Order: sequence, then structure tokens, then C-alpha cells
Amino acid sequence: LVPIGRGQRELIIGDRQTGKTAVAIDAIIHQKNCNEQVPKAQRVYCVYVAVGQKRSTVAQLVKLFTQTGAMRYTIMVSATASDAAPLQFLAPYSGCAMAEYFRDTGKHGLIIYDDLSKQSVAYRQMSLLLRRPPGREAFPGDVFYLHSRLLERAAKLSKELGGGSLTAFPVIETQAGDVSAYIATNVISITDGQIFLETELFYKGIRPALNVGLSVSRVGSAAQFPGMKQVAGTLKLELAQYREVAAFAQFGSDLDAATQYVLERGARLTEMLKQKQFAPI
Amino acid sequence: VGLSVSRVGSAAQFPGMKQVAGTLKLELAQYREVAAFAQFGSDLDAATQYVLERGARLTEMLKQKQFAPI
Amino acid sequence: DVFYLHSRLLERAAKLSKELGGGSLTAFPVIETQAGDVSAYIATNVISITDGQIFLETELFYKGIRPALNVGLSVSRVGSAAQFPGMKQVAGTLKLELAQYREVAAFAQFGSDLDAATQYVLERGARLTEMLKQKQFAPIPIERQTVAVYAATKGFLDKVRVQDIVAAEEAVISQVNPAVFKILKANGKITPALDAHLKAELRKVKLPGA
Amino acid sequence: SNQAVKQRIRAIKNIGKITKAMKMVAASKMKNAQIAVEQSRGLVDPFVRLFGDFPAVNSNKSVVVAVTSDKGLCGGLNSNITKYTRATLATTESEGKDVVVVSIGDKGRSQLTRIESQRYQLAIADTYKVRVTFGQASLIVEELIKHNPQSYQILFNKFRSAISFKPTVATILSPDLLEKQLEDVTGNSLDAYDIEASHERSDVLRDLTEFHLGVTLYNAMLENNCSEHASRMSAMENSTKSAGEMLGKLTLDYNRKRQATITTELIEIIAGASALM
Amino acid sequence: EAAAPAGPKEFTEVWNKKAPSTLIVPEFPSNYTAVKAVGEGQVHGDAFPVNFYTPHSILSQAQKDTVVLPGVDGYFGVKASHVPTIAQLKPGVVELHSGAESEKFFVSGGFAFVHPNGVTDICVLEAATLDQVDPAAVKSALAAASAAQPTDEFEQAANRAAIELYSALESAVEAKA
Amino acid sequence: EILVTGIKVVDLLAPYQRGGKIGLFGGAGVGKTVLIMELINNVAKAHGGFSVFAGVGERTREGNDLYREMIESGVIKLGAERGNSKCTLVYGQMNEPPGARARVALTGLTVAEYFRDIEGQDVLLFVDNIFRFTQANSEVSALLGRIPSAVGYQPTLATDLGGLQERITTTTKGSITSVQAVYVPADDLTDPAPATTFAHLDATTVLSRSIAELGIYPAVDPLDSTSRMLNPNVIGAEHYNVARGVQKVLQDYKNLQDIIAILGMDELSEEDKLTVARARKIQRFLSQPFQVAEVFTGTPGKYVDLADTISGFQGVLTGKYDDLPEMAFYMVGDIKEVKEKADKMAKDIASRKEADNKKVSEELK
Amino acid sequence: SIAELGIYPAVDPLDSTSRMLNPNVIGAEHYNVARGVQKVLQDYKNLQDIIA
Amino acid sequence: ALTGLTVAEYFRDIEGQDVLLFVDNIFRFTQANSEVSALLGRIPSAVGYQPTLATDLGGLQERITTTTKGSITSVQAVYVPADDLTDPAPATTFAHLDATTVLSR
Ligand SMILES: Nc1ncnc2c1ncn2[C@@H]1O[C@H](COP(=O)(O)OP(=O)(O)OP(=O)(O)O)[C@@H](O)[C@H]1O
Ligand SMILES: Nc1ncnc2c1ncn2[C@@H]1O[C@H](COP(=O)(O)OP(=O)(O)O)[C@@H](O)[C@H]1O
Ligand SMILES: [Mg+2]
Ligand SMILES: [Mg+2]
Repeated sequence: LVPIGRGQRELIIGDRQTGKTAVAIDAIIHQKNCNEQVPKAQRVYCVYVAVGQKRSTVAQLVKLFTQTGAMRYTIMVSATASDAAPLQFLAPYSGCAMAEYFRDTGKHGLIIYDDLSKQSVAYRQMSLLLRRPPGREAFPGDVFYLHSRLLERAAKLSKELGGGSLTAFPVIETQAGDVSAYIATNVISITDGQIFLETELFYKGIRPALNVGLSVSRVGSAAQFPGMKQVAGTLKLELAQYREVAAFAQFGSDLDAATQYVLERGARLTEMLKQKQFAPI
Repeated sequence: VGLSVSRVGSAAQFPGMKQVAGTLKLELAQYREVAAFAQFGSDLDAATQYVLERGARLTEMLKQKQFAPI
Repeated sequence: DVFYLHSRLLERAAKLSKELGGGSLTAFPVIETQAGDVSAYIATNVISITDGQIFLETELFYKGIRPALNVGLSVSRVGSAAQFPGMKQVAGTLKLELAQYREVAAFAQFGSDLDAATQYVLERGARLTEMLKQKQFAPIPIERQTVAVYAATKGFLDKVRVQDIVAAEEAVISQVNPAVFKILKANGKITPALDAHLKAELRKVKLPGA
Repeated sequence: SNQAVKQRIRAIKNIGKITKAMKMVAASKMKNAQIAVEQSRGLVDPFVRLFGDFPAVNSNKSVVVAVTSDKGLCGGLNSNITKYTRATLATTESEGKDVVVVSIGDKGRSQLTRIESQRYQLAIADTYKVRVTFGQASLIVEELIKHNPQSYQILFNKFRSAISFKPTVATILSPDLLEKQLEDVTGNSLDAYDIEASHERSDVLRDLTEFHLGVTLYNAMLENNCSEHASRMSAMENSTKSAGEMLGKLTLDYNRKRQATITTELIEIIAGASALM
Repeated sequence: EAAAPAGPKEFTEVWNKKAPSTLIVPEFPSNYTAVKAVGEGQVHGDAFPVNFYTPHSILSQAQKDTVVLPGVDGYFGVKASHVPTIAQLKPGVVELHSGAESEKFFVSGGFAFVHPNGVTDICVLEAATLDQVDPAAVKSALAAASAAQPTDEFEQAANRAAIELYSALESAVEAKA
Repeated sequence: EILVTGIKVVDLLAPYQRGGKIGLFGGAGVGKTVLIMELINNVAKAHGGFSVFAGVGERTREGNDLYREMIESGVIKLGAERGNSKCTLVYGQMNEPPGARARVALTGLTVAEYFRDIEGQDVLLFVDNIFRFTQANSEVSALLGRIPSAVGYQPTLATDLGGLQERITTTTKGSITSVQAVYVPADDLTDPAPATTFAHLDATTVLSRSIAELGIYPAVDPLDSTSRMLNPNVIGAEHYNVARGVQKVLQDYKNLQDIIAILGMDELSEEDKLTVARARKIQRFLSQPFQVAEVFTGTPGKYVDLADTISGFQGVLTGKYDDLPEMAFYMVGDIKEVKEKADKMAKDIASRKEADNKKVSEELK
Repeated sequence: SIAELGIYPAVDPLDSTSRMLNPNVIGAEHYNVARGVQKVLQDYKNLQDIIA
Repeated sequence: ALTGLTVAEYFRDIEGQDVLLFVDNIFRFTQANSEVSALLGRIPSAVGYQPTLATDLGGLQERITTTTKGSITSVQAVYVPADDLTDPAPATTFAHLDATTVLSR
């Protein structure tokens, strides 16, 4: 539904404990499964930047990337919560520089900035203690330039420069599904796509809790699988029809034997897009 | 019409227009109270349907056409 | 530091140990709330300082239920099992019956479907919430409250309908022989001899609802 | 998140005017369909003072009808009839008697199948779309006569007033299949009357019970329609109450969010200005 | 032979055993009628209660002194303490009299009962006053009704009812008083 | 590895880790001190290590209550038996100045970190209101000449809180199971101090006031309480499937509640009526009497084993207990007691009289 | 809202204005069809809260 | 409003009368004192008001009382800002009010 090309930056935005990291860990583990099958030139080397997290949270990911085997291709840049505020502000740039090595020398990179919303809090702390005057919520004026300097480094290079690529997955945590925040509306404006994960879809069983009505991909049908370009065009065409009819039929007024078809078919597709935790298909 | 007022009011109205606007605004107040129920046409009420029909008449009266003042 | 303002104030309300004299200090902070918003800043500050709350509602106060005590929200956990023993023997049934009255008023805010056992808990709850409401500037001693809620959480008032309960409890306080108030004050609780004399004395009471 | 609350106030306020419209619609339909209900109430009386009222009779075959509403905002009317369906359908059960259950109205088609699915045979629906006429009740009586039981049961709501609709079971027995067999005491009570038919008494009762079924079915589905409209008028009365108390809670919480928005934007502006001066 | 003596009272007693007890007894059509057949009285001399009914109307319920009913043997009349009767009516004129004044309803047929207590319940489907029929369309329709004569005894029985109702309407409209 | 707490909603929906940071999130009067006391009573006796209770910014009356009840149950021993004590108390209660309440959590951490690093064994650290640490540094930070951050807080909220929280871990040489009560300032879970401390915990049990106002205690929001242990490779697929099915039923009822409040339950589907009935039963079944609440509720408390929790909630999910009413599930231990209370409520539907004569309270008894 | 329906270009017909929408600029046959299309799309939105 | 108060306090304290004071729009008194508090560079309190809102209102309203000489009875028109009674200017005014007379259309 929201396919991702190489060189595209895609925001994984969601509320507090949705499946945001689990979407990004599955993108990294899956590159291990593809790197064994592709030739050496089109292998994707992943970098996971862990900003402001626990140190034992990232120790659970090194243990997961080891026992899957993705740590052969993975760099982890870990600026935990006990690190200084300039080490968490600068760790997305350090991870982007470690991943720009593969972009600049003709290979392919995958950078994941887990909680850019925790990098901007580390940036706000230095800016308020360097006595730079605060703006919205307290943030510095240049906090759009903070993230657009960083996400614009994810590019698909020309073939003169090697044809290399760097694909970004910034993660932004919202508060109550409020994407109208300051840092949220900045990164929505920077990145191409958006994977919006909803906490109410999470508990209905739909995991990955992807809001299919709000999740975009600006590259779109340009860089998806051609075998699923001709199948998932019909899939989003039906799930768009599922959404408005279920708003009416939960009142329980009346049903129409083809309105009955679209909320019975869209339930086949909603259960189809569910998935387990660490098994990329 | 519900939110537009004049604290001077009808003391500075054209007399003759004051003869007819005083019942025009009452008819439009009754129409605004029974408004948004005009989608119930098959579900007719025969006392509020008259003020609903006349309110739909009178809102079509006060429309104008852009730099043709009357 | 507006939490610290009230916390360092109310923490001085203590009960001292016997090595410090055994003195006490009971605090009643009062917080005005805007439109019932208990989730305000200063309100939730003082709620997390004090040992309980007494919630007084505008919807009970406008109806004349005065004091307008929100029984589902009011709480006092440190004073519980430290109250009057006769009142503790009587009032658990009162808290439970007002709880079930709140349940069946939470189910039926409009009256058309009557189970006739739900009508019983409705009539008992309406009797008890007429019992607990009182007038201003006249506090009652605890034995005259114990006997008054003893006469209500039991029978003895179902003859009286819903209006004359304010006169019924005054008739009960007046016509009960005032020795049983002295025994209830002195003993601390209703002894079974006193329960016998109290069941006896609540039968020769001339209720105004007749 | 401050615009989610404003659009939720928008939703609750439009719901609260929709339900206030439907309350007045149901009240309008209740008065101009009560002028047809107590007109048809008279003709049920000669058949009950001629044939009597025999609900608990040991029928071999029985067709029970629960006539319910078509539209669904009636508010627990059809469910009350669905429960009195089994409450009066278990009081027939004395010897293992056959029962056919039949529902008039779309909201009885969905509700009897949860409780009695093997004994369901027919769904009459779209009956109150234009109006209720006696030829219509005659055709429904015809299709209830295609299979020919010994008794008929009609369950509906008797429109007493706009407040009470205490439900009714009306019973119609096949002509001498059980009806005159329920009449013979030291002789009979039907033998007082001089049958002035063309053919025998066994055919005048055959015509007379089909006419009684048509009259009872017509009055049942007319009284049920008027009690449906009054039940909807009382159901959308509580809906505007709920959509007003929810609106008032949402308006109070919006006022809190408005005040907090002005305070937080002001504290941001003051902190920006104080870091320069 | 009548070993199941039912009623509202027996159904009340048995229904308190198999239904849940909180459910009030379902009402019965007996509970809205104060008038029965075996309940003696309601006579008072010369005028008797005539319950002229209709599915879509109640045309009369006050007491009248003589009713001319168009039974299938022929027109008969009902005075006050008449014999009990269950009379099927052919399409004819039900005459209600209160004295010199007569209101003439031409009905479509349908039964008319006289009970032991002197109450009479005329029960017909379409019961028009004879004022509101035109004398033109009846022979205009009977000319076609005397033409389509098929072997289909459903349609032929409908034609028989058609020519008989139309003939009775004609013979009642030429014979006005 | 799981930490069994004997609490139905905690063990079912957000199970605790034996070396994990656990947070209890609440809004002034929803029950996180009562939950932290019940967790003390259930966990800190089977767990054979040492305990540290760091009281930060709470009532002095509650510190005296916990101290006296620990002397009673022998967890704390006085005099020459002092070496057989199991708990050590560090107190910075709400009468202290802001500098004292800003450092007392570090004192309790130091006492816990000695037992973790030097004695090399498992510690239980209970911190009542780690929010008061952040609030105390926010009182202090105004007078230090700092530009304030969001809502009113210090610019260093995340880093002060993270520097305190990253010390509270289990290392390779010892364990600290941490339970922190977290206060939410105006029932505002988006306030920067709760929103910052959400990312430091392995299991976040969020207590709601709307759950508490329905009488359901512990007032745990089941659709807001999470764990890293709710993972089928960690707890087993039986537990995980029961927990996710319970959450699916509760979320479906939450989506229906806006319709039910307006149009009533008469407008629902029969499928919707089934899920509303089942969800009301599993809402009441998540409530539980506490042993520490019985001194003011009067109902004795129940420790519900985890196997009983899984089996009972699976039975209420599949529809094995649709025969029982809603209030049979309210404030009972396990599914044996639902059927016991459902027999008893039904039994008391008749027995309401015959206290007429034959008394022991006539004049000469 | 227009984009989630799949109507592309997702131009809000009511909210999009121009100064070229006078009848003395673009003629009356253009002006009255544009205003009629807007009126039909507006009272559809007033009905849409009751269709749902 | 203080000038009107002084004229009323002369009739109370020297003439010994039951004076009537009419503060026309007490909310505009609040709004004016909020403006002079904003212009003197003070940090505004809640929603936007002066930090001294309760005392700048109570300094006016506490001079309206009954003395032993006479009294001042004040009839103050009250405007409620966003039809919001929990706004701090009417919530501070309503603490001082002893009666409301709502005039209805
Ligand atoms: N596709 C999935 N299927 C089942 N469970 C899932 C899935 N994705 C995530 N989960 C569960 O949801 C919980 C939260 O996942 P995750 O760690 O991704 O949250 P998050 O969005 O990263 O929030 P935070 O950054 O606060 O941890 C995890 O414990 C995981 O077990
Ligand atoms: N499990 C429970 N059973 C009964 N009452 C409870 C329970 N939990 C909380 N309460 C009630 O909630 C009140 C506040 O709980 P407490 O933990 O003291 O508040 P806080 O969450 O502010 O620390 C208690 O006084 C108690 O009455
Ligand atoms: Mg994460
Ligand atoms: Mg506490």
C-alpha cells in the first residue's frame, strides 16, 4: 500500500507504543534475507540510529540482530538516554555519515533514525542552555533546518556518482495521535511518504497498525514490485471502499448485498495485511 | 441573520421598511429555529412546513447581484 | 513550586506520637473547582496531598440534597476503621445501599421499566438520601446520627413515603427515650442489649407519614 | 488535537439536531396515524364477542405472527416483541405441538432467527412503506392460510397512548378444526345463532375465521405501526438528551482547551521575549 | 370435548409458570370490550345498539330501532330483541333508521351478527353511503362484465360476483325513495 | 522472565519482567500507592532479595504507615535483630525542600546499587512518585537562570530523568526490579514528565480515572498498559492470544461506546450486543480485591495465579460464561469465585425476610 | 478529504475562489453553471451528515 | 470605577445613605486593568489576564460594603467572554457577587 523506493525517505510516525520500531526492525532483518539472494552490487547495508532510548532497549536489538544475522550488515549508532544532550543531537548525523559511505561508493544504504522526536528534545536542551531564544513549544527557530539538513542526505545518486542510494526512515512519536505538533509537522513536510500507525488500529488486532487512509508514498507506483503493482492497485481501491461503509454499518441501519460485499471483502484484506512480529515475508 | 445585530437597531431604519422588516425578522427567526429539518420533506408537519416554506421564500428574497445596489 | 506551597502547608497536619505528646491537627483544605473540573492543576495537587476528599456537586445541591456529598467520589481512607464503632456497625449497609442506588440510577435515568426489586432499592435509596441531608448551623451528636441511620438502614421508615422523612427523623430523635443515647455514647457501639432496646424503642415512635 | 474536539462538537451537535428532527417526525406520524388506528379498533370487537378469546388451546398446528417494525430507531419495541414471542410460545408447549413462526416487518426477520430458526417460514416486510390497507392484510392472511393450522397467534403492541404500548397476543382458531370444539358446553353457545348463510355452518365459519384473521392482522399491524412511531418519539427524546449532555461535557472540555491554548501560547511568547531582554 | 378451557384468566395463570416472572401478562382483545354477547341487558325497549363497523371506519355505534340487513336469502330486518343470527350479507343497502329519517349505506357484503344481548354488529368491507356512487359507471362496467366470460372459474366466479354486485347496485340506484 | 504479581490485569495484559523497569502511571487518586503497596505485599515476600523503598515527594503519613506495617510483618526488625531485615527505606517526602526531593531518589538508587554491584544479588526498588524528582528539579531550575522548556519545565528534563533512570538497571552481576509510581500532572499523559518517562520502562501500567469512577479497581487502563513481555516467544502463545483477544474485545467496545451513549444498546447488532456483553464481563473481571485494600473496603483480597487468569479470561472470551451476569465478575479472584458469586447473587434473589419474630432481642432474652 | 476519496485533483470546489468568477468577466453561461455546481455540492454536504 | 466608588463612599460615610453604584461592564474594568498591567511589563497570568486580577478586582469590590454609617449596593453588568463562565474574569467576579438578575430576550 505504501511502497518504498531506494533513495526515498519515509516517516514512520505514530503514537506511543504502536509498532514503529517493529516496522523498522523488520525492514532491517528483511535486508539480511535479501542480501543472501541478490548479487553483491544491490545489497542494502542498514544503520540503526538509536537516539534517547534505554541502553538495555538497544541491547535487546543487538541480541536480535545477532541471532537473526542482520548484524553482519548493520551498524548501530547508540546515543542512549544517559548520554549528553549534544551526543544525542549529533548521533543522527553520525549515523547518516556512516551510511553515506555506502551511498557515495555505489552501494545502497538504509538509515533508520529512531525517534527524531528525541533528537529535537536533545537539540532544544542545548539551544535553551546556550541561551538561544525559544520558539514553538520551546524549540529553536532552526529546528526545521535541523531535520531537513539530515533527511535530505538520503538520496538516490546519479550513475556518474556511482548509482548509490540511501533510504531514510525517521521515526516521530506523537502524543495522542496529534500529528499537528511542531516536530511532527516539520518531518511530515520533509519526507516523501508517511507510515502512520494508529493505537486504535493496534488493539483491534490490525498489527502493523497502519492507517491505510493516511499513509502515503510520494514515489508511489514508480518503485514498487511490478508483480504487486498490478495486484495492490486493486487492494487500495477496495480498502478505500471499505472505510466509509463501515462508518455507517456500525450503527446498524440497513445493508445492501453489495455494500454487504465491500465490508465483507475489505475484512478479507484487512486480515490479509496483518503480520507477526519478526517474520518479514 | 442570527449573529448579525445592530445595537442602534430599528430606530435608524427606513419607516415603511420598519413596517415590514419587523415581521420579516420574526419569520426568519422561526425559520432558523425550524431550519435544517427541510431535508425532511416526505416527513411533513403542516404547521412548521408553512414557516419552513416561507423562510425558504424569504432567504431567496434577500439575495443580491454584486454592485447593483437597490 | 505551587505543589510545594500546599504540601509543606498540609504536611504539618499530623497526629503526633506519644513521645511528642500525642497531639493532633486535622486539616480541612477547601478548593473551589470550576464547573466540576476535578482534573485542574491545584485541585489535583491538593488531592495528592490530602488523605481523602469530600466532593460537593452542583447537581445534588441544586436539587436540595444538602450537603451535596458525592458519595461515589468522596473518600476518607485514613479515618476509616477509626470512626465511631456504632456508626461503623450501621454505615456499611448505608454505603452499600447508596452504592446500589447509584447503580440502579446509573441504569435507569428515566422511569418506565420497573423490576419491583429495583423499585425497592430505589425507594430505600431515596429514603436514605433524604435521611442524610440536613440543615445548616446545627450539627448533630454522633449517637443521634447513629440511631437516625440505624432507623433508616433497617426498616422503621418505609411507612414514611419520601417527603416526610425530614420530620420522621426528627420524630425519631424526639420520641426515642434519651437513655439509649447515653448508653450509645458511653459504650461506643450498640451492644445486643442496646440493639434489643433500640429495636423496641423504634416501634413506639409516631411517624408523621401515616 | 484542539481541532479534533471542535469537529467532535460539530458531530454531536448535528446528531442532536437530526434526532430532534426525527422526534418531531415520529410525533407527526403518530397523530395522523392514530386517526386510522382507533377507527379499525371497532371491528375486532364483534369477533371477540362472537368467538371468544382462547390463547392456550391445544392446537396440533399453530402459526404465530410477531408483527414488528421495518425501520430501526424504535427503541426496544421489536426486542420486547421477540421476547414475548418465546414467552407466549413456550406457554403453548404442552404435547409437542407443531409451530410455524412468521414475522411482519424487517426487524423481526433478524431477531426471531436467533431464538427460533427451524420454526421460521415467512418474512413479510415493506408493509408500512406506503400505508397499511385491508387488502394487504387479506393477502398476508391468504399466505398464512396456504398452510392451514388449527390456531393463529398474533403478537403486537397495543397502542394505548404515547407512553404505554403493553403488548398483545390475539388468538384466532380454525373454524371447527378447534373453534366450535372449544364452544360446546352442555350443548353449545354457537347454536344460539341462526346461520343465514348460503351453505352450511361449516362454511360460514370457514369464511368467518378468514375474515377474523384479516381483521386481527390489519388491526395488529396498524396498532404496531402507531406504537412504533410513539416508541421512536420516546427513543429520539432520549437521544437528544444524550446528545445534549455529551455536547455540554464536550463544550466544557473545549473551554478548558481554549484557555490552556491561550495560556501556553502566551507563556511561549513571554519566554521568547525574556530571553532577549 | 372442551377440555382446554382457555381465556385471559387461564393464560394469566399458566403464563406465570413458563415465562420469566418479571414479564407482565400480554394483553388480550377481551380487555378493550365492555360489551359481550352472553351479558344480558343493553336492550331498553325499542332501540338497540347497532355496531356498524368497517376496516377503515366506524360508521355507527349509537342505538337504533330498526336495521334492514341485506342477507344472502334476501333483505331482512332487525327489531330490538331479535333472535340470535349470524347472517352473511350479499351486496345491498343497509338501512339505519331512528324514526322517520333513514341513512342508506350500500355495502360490499360481509357478515352481520345479532347476539343474545340484542347487540348487532354489521361487519362489511366497503360500506359506502349510496349518495357517493354514480349511476353511469355501473351499467358501463356491467356491459364489459357481461362480455369477458371465460372458462376460468376463478375469473368466472369473479365475473359472477361482479355482475351480481353491479346488478344489486343498479337495482338499488333506480329504486330510490 | 515473567514476574507474577497475583494481579489479573497486570499478569494478563502487561506482564512484568523480573529484571525490568515498571511504571505505574496515575493522576492523583486513581490508586498507584495502593497498587505499589499491593505489589510490595505480593512480590516482595516471594522475591527473596533485599528491598529498597525510596519515598520521593509523597506523604509522610504513608511513610509512617509503610514503616509500621513492615515492623509488624517482620520485614523490618528493630534492635539486635536488625540484620535480619529485608527492606531499607529512604525518604524525601513532600514536606522536604525542592533540593532534598531532587536528590533522594539518587540516595535510594545508591542503596540499591550497592546490593546490585557489591553484594551481587537481586534488589527490589520501589519508588513512590519519581515525578516528584522532575518536579523538584523544575522548582529549582527557575532560580538557576535557565530558559524554561515546554509546559514549564527545565530544559534538561530528558537528560536529568534519563541519567537517573539509566542507573536503575540489571547488569550482569545483579538485578534491580524497579517499580516506579509516575504521577501525571492534570490527568495529562502528554505532559513532558510522563511522556519522557514512558520510554524508560519495560512495563507501563497506566491507571485511568474513568476506570476508577466505574468502581473498577485497580483502575488499570487495559488499552493503555503495555509491556515488552506481551510477545508470544516470551510468555507463550496461549497467554498472548488470550491477552490480545481481551484487548480486541475491549477496543471494539470502546469503538461502540459513542453509539451506545446516544442510540442505546437497542440499535446495536446482535454481534455488537454479544461483544458489549462480553466486554462488560471482561471489564468487571479485570478488577480484583487487594489484600492491602481490605482495611478500608472490608472485602478480603485475592491473589489470582497466572494460570487461573489465563484460563478464566479465555473462558469469558470464548463464551463459556455468558450464562453469568455482569456483577458476578466484579471484585472476585478467579473463575471459581465468579460461579460462586453467581450462585450466591441468584440465591439471594429470594431470601429477603423472616427476621420478623423468634429473636434474641426481646426484653428477657 | 477530497484526496482520501480519490478525487484527483483534490481541489475543494467550495473553498477555491477566484476574482475571475464574475458574470461580467467570464460570461453568464459560465458563471451560472459554476454557481449551480457549487450550490449542488453545498447542499449535498448539508445532506451528507444525514446520509451517514 | 474608583472615582464612582469615591462619589458613592462620600454618600455612605458622610451623608449616611444607602447608595447605589452601577459599574457598567465590570468586565471592561477587568480588561482595562489587564491592559495597564500588560503595559507596565508584568507577566500575564492565566488565560491572558493580569497577575493581580483577583486583587485588582477585590480592591474595587471590597469598598462596596455596609459600614456602620450606611451601605453601597453595587449593580454591575457582567459580560462573559467566550460564553465561558470558567474564564478567570467572570470566575473571579462571581466570587464577589451576591445576586444575579439575568435579563432575557
Ligand atoms: N506486527 C506486530 N505484531 C504483533 N505485535 C507487535 C507488532 N508490532 C509491534 N508489536 C508489539 O507492540 C509493542 C510495541 O512495539 P514497538 O517497540 O515497535 O513500539 P514503538 O512504536 O517502538 O514504541 P516505543 O518507541 O515507545 O517502544 C512491542 O512489544 C511488540 O511486541
Ligand atoms: N485496589 C483498590 N481498592 C479499593 N480502593 C482503591 C484501590 N486503589 C485505589 N483505591 C482508592 O483510591 C484512593 C487513592 O489511591 P492512592 O493510591 O492513595 O492514590 P494515588 O494514586 O494518588 O497515590 C485510595 O484512597 C482508595 O480509596
Ligand atoms: Mg521504539
Ligand atoms: Mg501517592
